[PDB]
Amino acid sequence: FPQSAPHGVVFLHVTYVPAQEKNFTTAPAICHDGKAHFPREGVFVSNGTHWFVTQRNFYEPQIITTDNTFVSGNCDVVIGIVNNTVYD
Amino acid sequence: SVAYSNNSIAIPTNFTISVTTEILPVSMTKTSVDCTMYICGDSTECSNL
Amino acid sequence: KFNGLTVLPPLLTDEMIAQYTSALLAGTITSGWTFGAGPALQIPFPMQMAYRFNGIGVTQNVLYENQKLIANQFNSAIGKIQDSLSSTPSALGKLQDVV
Amino acid sequence: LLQYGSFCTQLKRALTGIAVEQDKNTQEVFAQVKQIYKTPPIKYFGGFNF
Ligand SMILES: *[C@@H]1O[C@H](CO)[C@@H](O[C@@H]2O[C@H](CO)[C@@H](O)[C@H](O)[C@H]2NC(C)=O)[C@H](O)[C@H]1NC(C)=O
Ligand SMILES: *[C@@H]1O[C@H](CO)[C@@H](O[C@@H]2O[C@H](CO)[C@@H](O)[C@H](O)[C@H]2NC(C)=O)[C@H](O)[C@H]1NC(C)=O
Ligand SMILES: *[C@@H]1O[C@H](CO)[C@@H](O)[C@H](O)[C@H]1NC(C)=O
Ligand SMILES: *[C@@H]1O[C@H](CO)[C@@H](O)[C@H](O)[C@H]1NC(C)=O
Ligand SMILES: *[C@@H]1O[C@H](CO)[C@@H](O)[C@H](O)[C@H]1NC(C)=O
Ligand SMILES: *[C@@H]1O[C@H](CO)[C@@H](O)[C@H](O)[C@H]1NC(C)=O
Repeated sequence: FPQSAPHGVVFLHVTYVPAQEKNFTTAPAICHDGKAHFPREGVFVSNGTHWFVTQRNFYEPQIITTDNTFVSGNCDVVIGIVNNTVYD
Repeated sequence: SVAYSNNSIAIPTNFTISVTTEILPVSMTKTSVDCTMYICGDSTECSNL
Repeated sequence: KFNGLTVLPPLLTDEMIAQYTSALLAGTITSGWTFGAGPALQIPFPMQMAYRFNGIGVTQNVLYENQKLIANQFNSAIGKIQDSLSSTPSALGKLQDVV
Repeated sequence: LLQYGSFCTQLKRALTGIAVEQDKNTQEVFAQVKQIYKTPPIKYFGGFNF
């Protein structure tokens, strides 16, 4: 938002700042039936026993499903792959 | 120091809205100066020289 | 010491500037771009590189299946820089013109 | 020289302004962050030298 001042101008900027972060455990890919799975838009996050997918700038876990992932590859190339179940 | 690890990540769970200002000059004063009045004034000899 | 001509020292010494540069490097290596907009958030380096590849229109599986090749290319590219700088005698003309 | 005026004050002001601006340039360019971060003791980043 702009404001007028003598011999000058003043701007009022509105921004977005994250807060209250939490540490998690993550994996680059998920293996299932000998196929690799990568997230469409998000990152795999584990809370200790289960695995979810969430957006990067806000914590909102979801159930891993074939609608937010793509296979695109095999299970013997990626380093650090973790194998779990993908619901249909 | 942030505890870097190769299987760990951090994700925010809340947000904040902030407002900040910024000041920028745009223009300055306009002036005009007359030669003879400043240097000589009302002397004909000074103007001729 | 000349005739009325003196030279003043800068407020910030070279060590302080080096510390600033080191802090910037550590932040950008261990956090990505998150420390430039708020609290610094940790992330593994290959995942940050996958994000950056995704930011130019290339999918993540391209990075995740070519990690070693890209790492070797980056290592060679960073290695050649010192030789390129040393061999060229007029690489730093801009910083010499001021003096 | 006292009869000439006040040129020396102008010269001093100009030079002092130049020096202050020179300090401000570096202060603005380099002091971007407020925290001094550190690298982990173990320098492994998935196969990348730094
Ligand atoms: C996110 O942050 C906001 C701002 O602090 C939290 O809202 C506050 O919650 C406390 C606890 O009940 C209240 O006492 C304050 O009055 C709230 N502030 C406002 C402006 O409403 C919010 O609870 C946080 N979100 C979560 C999930 O904890
Ligand atoms: C990063 O590159 C440097 C430079 O090539 C590597 O350090 C070299 O290691 C070999 C084997 O020990 C030595 O013979 C060289 O003298 C080293 N170079 C220098 C400049 O000292 C280093 O090993 C690489 N990083 C990793 C993790 O291997
Ligand atoms: C998560 O755990 C690590 C390891 O102890 C710690 O360094 C980090 O501060 C934790 N993150 C949060 C947000 O508490
Ligand atoms: C992790 O998420 C699962 C999914 O419901 C839940 O059952 C479990 O209690 C969670 N673990 C913790 C420590 O919150
Ligand atoms: C699933 O992952 C575990 C852990 O590495 C591995 O031992 C196991 O062989 C994997 N499953 C299959 C079917 O290979
Ligand atoms: C990186 O991952 C490997 C897995 O083989 C692990 O041994 C190592 O401790 C990790 N690095 C750090 C700094 O923990």
